[PDB]
Amino acid sequence: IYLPIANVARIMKNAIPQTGKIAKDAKECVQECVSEFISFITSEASERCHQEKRKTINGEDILFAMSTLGFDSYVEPLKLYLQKFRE
Amino acid sequence: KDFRVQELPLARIKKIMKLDEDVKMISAEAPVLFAKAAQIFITELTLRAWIHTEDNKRRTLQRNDIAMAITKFDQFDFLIDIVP
Amino acid sequence: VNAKQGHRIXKRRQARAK
Ligand code: NA
Repeated sequence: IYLPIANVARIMKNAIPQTGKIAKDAKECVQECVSEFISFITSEASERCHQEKRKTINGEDILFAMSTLGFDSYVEPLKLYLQKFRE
Repeated sequence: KDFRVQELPLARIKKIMKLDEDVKMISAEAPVLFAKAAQIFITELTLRAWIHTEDNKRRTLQRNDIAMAITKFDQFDFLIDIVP
Repeated sequence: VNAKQGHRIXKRRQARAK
């Protein structure tokens, strides 16, 4: 299961210059990548929660899993997006 | 901006998370964080693929531009199996 | 291989096969 390709295409096209083009096969590929990004973080967060017999994956678990797996730079933006969101 | 991110289906994200064998309950916060994370990830992935698109003198970004970027960036090693 | 990711990557391979 994957995020809608329309959503993925719009983020990708913001990333590149106006002039540029993205082949559908490169969009399908980023689609797959994103699902794997999620599953890989989730898997780390989840293995941690089980060790400390915790039944919910919380946001802190995710954020710590990112940090640990070398996505530490994602942490302040995510936190701020949370603040902003449910402010 | 952030609003593009608000359009991302949280249910779809919860459904992916739930594939994991050791995940029963998930806090609401989680899919939200992933929504934004998804945006940051896609952006950096494509910027980095774009380098290879241009080195090859094309204006079209292709699956092998992605594949090259995964190999030149240690943060994308978890993708080795996805993009051979 | 990224040393931070390596163990998680080995596990995920097991999970996806299943
Ligand atoms: Na690597």
